[PDB]
Amino acid sequence: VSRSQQRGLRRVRDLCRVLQLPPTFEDTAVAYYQQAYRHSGIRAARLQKKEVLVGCCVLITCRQHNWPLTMGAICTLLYADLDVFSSTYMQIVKLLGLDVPSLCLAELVKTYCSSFKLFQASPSVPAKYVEDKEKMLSRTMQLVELANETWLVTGRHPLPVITAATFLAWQSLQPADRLSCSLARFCKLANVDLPYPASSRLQELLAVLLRMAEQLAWLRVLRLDKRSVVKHIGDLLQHRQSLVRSAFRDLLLPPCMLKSPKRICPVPPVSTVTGDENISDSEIEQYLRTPQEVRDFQRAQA
Amino acid sequence: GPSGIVPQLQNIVSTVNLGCKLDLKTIALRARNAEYNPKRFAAVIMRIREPRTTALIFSSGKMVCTGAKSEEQSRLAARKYARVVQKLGFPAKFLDFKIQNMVGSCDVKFPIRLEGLVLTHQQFSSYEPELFPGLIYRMIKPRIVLLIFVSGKVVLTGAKVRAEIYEAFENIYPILKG
DNA sequence: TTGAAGGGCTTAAAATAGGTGTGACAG
DNA sequence: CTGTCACACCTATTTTAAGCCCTTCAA
Ligand SMILES: [Mg+2]
Repeated sequence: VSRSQQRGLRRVRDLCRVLQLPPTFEDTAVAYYQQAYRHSGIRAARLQKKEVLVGCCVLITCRQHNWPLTMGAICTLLYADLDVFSSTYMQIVKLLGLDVPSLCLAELVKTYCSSFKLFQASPSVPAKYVEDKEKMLSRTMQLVELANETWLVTGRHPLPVITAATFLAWQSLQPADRLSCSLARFCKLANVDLPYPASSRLQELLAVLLRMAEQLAWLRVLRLDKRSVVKHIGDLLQHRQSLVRSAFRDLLLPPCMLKSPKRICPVPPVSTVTGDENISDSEIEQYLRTPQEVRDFQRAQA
Repeated sequence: GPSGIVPQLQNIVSTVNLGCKLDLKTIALRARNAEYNPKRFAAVIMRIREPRTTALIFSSGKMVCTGAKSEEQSRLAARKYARVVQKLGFPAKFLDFKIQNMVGSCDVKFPIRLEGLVLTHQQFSSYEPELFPGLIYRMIKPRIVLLIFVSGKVVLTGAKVRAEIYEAFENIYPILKG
């Protein structure tokens, strides 16, 4: 019956309709918001938390049905702070005692890759940049699965991985005419925002494909680089399972492990402290201002 | 069969009651190592060079000591802040000293499939890579929270005694290994 | 253009505490 | 229509982890 609860339930329904979700999703998300509101910790929360809670309840519903809604996308639609969304989501999952399924990368690849406006020519999309939607989706998914198998996805934001993989799939489908286009120019013509980590993900994925190329004698002899490896991506993906097992068999690790050279280990000092040693007057007096220091400070504040 | 890995203590949080009311303006004006911005935060921020630590001193006489690397260092530093406050003219006492929190860290030196760990140990695990790179593991015995990273680096926190950090690490090591 | 490098945030724990947001109570 | 009541939850302190995201600067 609460004015902020009524407003919240109405906002939950409006978010589901804006997102064009199946009809059953609305009811489930409304029930989660109601369940949340029964807890005193939620009832006494800031109106800003009650606003993002709308998004948490819809996201939980979408995660249970493998609907690939990202936390970033919800916060953009709700004009909400991601950090407030983060703390509210973690709280409500813990409070409702839920085992929320992880984001479905396979379904995100389909939805996100289809938003890239590269399927029809236009003044900003020339003929040689136009690609088949099915060929695009299939190769992007294979490159996302490769990134996941070669430790590039664990602990990272998942969307920039798909941005890097979509760009590489697009270039490898017509390498002669698409290697002059950078990641930034590609996102701009496809009309998609460029995620900040996407350039790092691209360089990691190119280095992984270069290590795989070392497992094939006829590719190893070509002394490939991050530019020349692109025309052989089709060939490498054809044998991705075999090439990955061969690369691990002969060091393939998460990028944060290989390597951290700038590290200091001699900073810790040996400790012989008991906590019971005498504390002399001279040891303490050094932390006190002198009568002159006090006067000079007082005059400067007057 | 121990791991042969000993977690390193990184930070100790302790509290003590100086048992008397304090004028924070007087402490800020007469100490050298005091930082006081009441419009920003209601307590004095005090620092000593040895043991290298920071104290939060409240007008109620209560104090929080942070940054020590051993429970002994935390006690010695807490006694030094109490002695600074006494020399400033207050009848400060050293009452109810208590270690409140301990943070440990170590490395198992092999990668961890966090996406797999969150499935096999779901009832203790939380892993949301859109929000944080590490898996949050809430162990019940001992009651310790561990942050587990893809690198094999582990952060242990919430301990009241050193043994709880060591116990939690010996418990998690076979889970991570197999 | 495109990177590196450095600062400051996210997550976990824990105490300290005033001021004030927030909603359901009594009166 | 106020007072009480019981929560939230901002500012801040420490410390590790790895990622993000921004400004800043270099050939
Ligand atoms: Mg906290």
